[PDB]
Amino acid sequence: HWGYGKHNGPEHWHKDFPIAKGERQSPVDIDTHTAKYDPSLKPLSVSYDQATSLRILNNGHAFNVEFDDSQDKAVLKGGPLDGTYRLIQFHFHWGSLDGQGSEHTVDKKKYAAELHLVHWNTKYGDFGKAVQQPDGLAVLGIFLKVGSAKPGLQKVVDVLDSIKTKGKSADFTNFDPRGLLPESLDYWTYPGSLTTPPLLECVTWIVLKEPISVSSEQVLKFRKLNFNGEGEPEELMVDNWRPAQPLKNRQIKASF
Ligand SMILES: NS(=O)(=O)c1cc2c(s1)S(=O)(=O)N(Cc1cccs1)C[C@@H]2O
Ligand SMILES: [Hg+2]
Ligand SMILES: [Zn+2]
Repeated sequence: HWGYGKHNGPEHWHKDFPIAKGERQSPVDIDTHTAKYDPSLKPLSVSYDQATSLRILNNGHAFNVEFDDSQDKAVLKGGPLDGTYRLIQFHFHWGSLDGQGSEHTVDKKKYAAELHLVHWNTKYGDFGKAVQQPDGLAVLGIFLKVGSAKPGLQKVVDVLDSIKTKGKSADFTNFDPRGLLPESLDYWTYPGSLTTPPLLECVTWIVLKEPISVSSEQVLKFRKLNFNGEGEPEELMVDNWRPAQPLKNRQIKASF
């Protein structure tokens, strides 16, 4: 079924998920000159102090770190949002080379990877109900550039070896997501969708201005993952990103 290869890649998704051609699809190019500064946007409130991570899983398209979302432990509020959004998982999209891998681009600049911390609106009771709503999810996206190593990232990198293939998971408790944030919380925001099937248009996207840098040996580890399951032919998990979709009459507001 879907994936990122020539035969089942982004350009084929519309056949099974017609919403791929919809009106608020993601990712988009952020054009910094056309984004409107909106001084009514409140500051973001990232409360990741009580975060409880549980495990890391290679799901065949990325690896996800799942968090216990049964109580308001790690939440996002403020910014463009109304209400409390709970952290449920985070994952990355990366490239086969350092010049590609982000999903969102800024003035057409692609970064080496992009981190998505996925939150759902607690108003709706569970994640499944939240993906039925136009303001059901908020994903915080952070660009990664290659430079110095990110200390907070290394714990994830050291575990990727035990989850090499599709369907492996490993326990991964006590990871603190705060070590993945940039210094500044300045952002662009716009209404959008999930960037992988089922491509539902449930998401308020918050994309931070400031990228974090990771080393080349750290992103190199990402690239060793496999799309396939154990015993299947090896396909390296690289380039698991969707190209920018048309903005078609949405405006990207900026908090700065
Ligand atoms: N790339 S991205 O940030 O826009 C996201 C992709 C996926 C996300 S967020 S999800 O965890 O919410 N989930 C979506 C759903 C699961 C069940 C019903 S819909 C898995 C998706 O692959
Ligand atoms: Hg929706
Ligand atoms: Zn994503």
